[PDB]
Amino acid sequence: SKRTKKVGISGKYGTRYGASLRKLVKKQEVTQHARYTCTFCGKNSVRRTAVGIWSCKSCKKTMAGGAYTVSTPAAAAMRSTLRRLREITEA
Amino acid sequence: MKFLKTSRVCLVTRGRYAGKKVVIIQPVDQGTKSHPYGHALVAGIERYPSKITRRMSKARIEKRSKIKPFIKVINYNHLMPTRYTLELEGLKAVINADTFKEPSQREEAKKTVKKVLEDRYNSGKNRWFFTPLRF
Amino acid sequence: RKAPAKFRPLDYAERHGYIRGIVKEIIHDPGRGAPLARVVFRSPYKYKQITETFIANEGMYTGQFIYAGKNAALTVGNILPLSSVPEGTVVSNVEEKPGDRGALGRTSGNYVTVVGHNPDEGKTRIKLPSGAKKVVPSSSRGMIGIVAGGGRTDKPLLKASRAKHKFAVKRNRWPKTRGVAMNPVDHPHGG
Amino acid sequence: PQEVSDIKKFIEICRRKDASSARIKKNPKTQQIKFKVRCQRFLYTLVLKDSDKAEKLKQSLPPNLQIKDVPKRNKR
Amino acid sequence: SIGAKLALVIKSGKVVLGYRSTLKALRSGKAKLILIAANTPPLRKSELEYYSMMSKTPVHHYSGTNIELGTACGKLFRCSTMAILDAGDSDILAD
Amino acid sequence: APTRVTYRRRNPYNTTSNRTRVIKTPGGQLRVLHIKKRGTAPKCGDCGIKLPGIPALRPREYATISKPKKTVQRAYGGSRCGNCVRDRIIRAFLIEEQKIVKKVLKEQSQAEKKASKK
RNA sequence: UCGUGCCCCGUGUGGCGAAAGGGAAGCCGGUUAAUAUUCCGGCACCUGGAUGUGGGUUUUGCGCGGCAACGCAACUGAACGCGGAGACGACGGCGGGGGCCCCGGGCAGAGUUCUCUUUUCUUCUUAACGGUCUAUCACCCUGGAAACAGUUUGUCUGGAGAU
RNA sequence: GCGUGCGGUUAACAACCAACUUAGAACUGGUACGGACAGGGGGAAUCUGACUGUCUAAUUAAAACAUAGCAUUGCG
Ligand SMILES: [Zn+2]
Ligand SMILES: [Zn+2]
Repeated sequence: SKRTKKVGISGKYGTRYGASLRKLVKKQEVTQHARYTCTFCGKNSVRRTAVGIWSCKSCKKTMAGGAYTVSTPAAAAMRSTLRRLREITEA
Repeated sequence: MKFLKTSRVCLVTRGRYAGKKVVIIQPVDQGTKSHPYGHALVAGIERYPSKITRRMSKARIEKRSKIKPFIKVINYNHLMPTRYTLELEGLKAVINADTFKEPSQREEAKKTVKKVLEDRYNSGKNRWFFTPLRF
Repeated sequence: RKAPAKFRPLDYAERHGYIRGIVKEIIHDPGRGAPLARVVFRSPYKYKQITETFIANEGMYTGQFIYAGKNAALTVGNILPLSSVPEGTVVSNVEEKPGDRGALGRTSGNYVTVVGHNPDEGKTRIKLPSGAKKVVPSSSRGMIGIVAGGGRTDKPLLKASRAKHKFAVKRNRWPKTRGVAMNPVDHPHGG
Repeated sequence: PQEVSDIKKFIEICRRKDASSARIKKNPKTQQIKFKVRCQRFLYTLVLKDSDKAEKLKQSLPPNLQIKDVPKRNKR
Repeated sequence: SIGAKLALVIKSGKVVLGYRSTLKALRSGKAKLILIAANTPPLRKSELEYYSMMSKTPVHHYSGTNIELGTACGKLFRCSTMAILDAGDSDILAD
Repeated sequence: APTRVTYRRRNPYNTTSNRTRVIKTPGGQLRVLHIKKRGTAPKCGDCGIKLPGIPALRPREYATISKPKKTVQRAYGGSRCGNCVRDRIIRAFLIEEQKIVKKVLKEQSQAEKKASKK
């Protein structure tokens, strides 16, 4: 049963701080509180412990990540061009 | 094919003898009533011979070349088998299932294992079996 | 805070080959927006091993082997002199001079881009996070990748308490009173 | 304080050199008897059902060891 | 193609899914093929490769994760390593 | 009956070193008893799990108990758990075997290079 | 012993700073006009030192048992190292234990009692220190789970092996 | 008193034990029934500061200050 129309997790803030600010903070709270799939063990147990720190409850691996998501698109693209540059250098 | 046969060298991974090297005297793949799982009767080294340098006396070398053996019924899950083999004629049927049911039979079997292992160590062969694992 | 976030001192192993370390912990440093990584290396001169504290790049994890030296590979978390990387590589904690253990590109989500190399004079042109162009000695080191914790400033603080919690461990002056709200003896803007 | 359950160990304790005194406590409501021997570190108590043989244990006890019966009132 | 071969082995042949059953199959020596997922821990991967080398069993390094290997086997659970004991009507052994 | 109690020491504040529990005496009186902090279970050096078989005491209490109560009869016993010891054994064996394999491969490549040069 | 030397090692520098932080160890009963975990009686503990007896180990020199988790009164261990404890936020509900509160019976004592009230009230206790048998988490063995299962108030767990 | 090989899910039955809530009905006193105590008056609007918070101890508690958000400047 859906209890709110649009505020979602931002409903804890009530009428304070402004609608646009609550909507802006909602994305970060949803991504920072979601559970993620571990790239090491495959279980859905990776959660944030501090800002930029993501640990898996099952295999106990701790990974340096984004502030509110596990990976940032800049770092994913950086990994891609790093692989490209390494292939160019080796070849 | 099967590799857990007689003369197979394994590493014990659990229990009091964890990290020790053993040789399989007898494989019991189908298990028994006492041990209803794939297991093995093995003989191994509890205390390894010490390192021998070129300036030691004969008495000190003889003191440091002593081997303390042990015998064990061990689960297959608590063994890490290796590609090395150790074939000793003196260890043929040195232990069996009811050896472990009587303390004096264990002592006589350990005496035989100690004698055979010390002969093989003094031969200079199979140095990997008599050096301890570092972990 | 326990230790500063610095590279290893530039020694013979980093100057001529590579030395391997293991990442043991990724920890939160109060007052800093980026996580730190505790890495253990061997001492080449004694039996005891040495624990270092690096700024953690994104994608680094516990139990990972990283490599510091001239002959280290081009992988995230490795520490290389700028002459050992190609153009277009982004790096973190870039030394201004070879041996000061890191000066440039240290905060969360930031990096320094290797624009080019001048091998005759042993110089490297780099682009800083502010957009500035700098020339450094080519023996200056850097850690491959982007500093972890990026996107921190996107979330609104939303609360005076959250600002207070941010600046209490940072020692920065908070709250800020406007100079125009003061008397003429307190501020030049006073009155 | 330590319970002794073996009569042989109680006899060796009573023959120890540091056994300074001993006493007999009779609990007739529970029908039991307690032999308490004071040694250096510990007081050792042996608990028995009251019987004739429980009385003759005092004869097997050493003679030089002073043995006293505990009275009904502990006068200060 | 390896997914189609795997589906054929699940339909016709005999497999065991999982680390302990795979090790038991390798110890028995009746295992015909071993499949190891990409994200299997390197220690377990080296252990499985050593067991398969000692039993002379071929090893296929599946490029997917354990989630993908379980989906390829047709299960709703992950699987880091598995053993094919009977090929059935598939030609997965001929490679 | 008087049910209220007092501290028996001169610290009046509810600090972590001022823990009390309520007892009833053979004199029929309600009283406090000052107690120490709870002992902490020793933990594995590799994974951090609580080690089975080891008592949880304050640190100086371990000097009063004998050696077999403070350890497990195994390598790294009382310092690392059995799963971590098994992992150490398997990893050590496999890595030294791989070192032998790599040394064989390097010798073969060196011999091939020497034959090509000669 | 060329007798009046040689070798090894690297880490730096000391002190003050908390009767609420950290920290070796004591409980009960009694006792004074006034002190008491301090006195008395009983029963204990900690730290350090010396050196015996018993028991243990060893002629297979430095214990044995359990597949294992691990157990047992012992059961060698310098340099140099690794690790654990000390040692840690706030808040929420849930479960275990002590003490308090509440209820019923019984013995003993007290009060009420024109009438009623098998009544109303009071004592009925068990310390430190030890022994023994047990107590959520977790870990081990067998085995291999879809017709998915186990399971909390709160949906987490399981082929990386659940029930 | 334990081991198997079975067989059956109407135990949907018996025995014993236990506590506080909730709903419904009749009867009955009444000047009162949250009987003392405890315990929002409410509504239509305007101006004003976003809000929580803070200051003139001993005449001013506020449209003052702070705040999150926004914008500018300097520094490799
Ligand atoms: Zn994981
Ligand atoms: Zn562990």
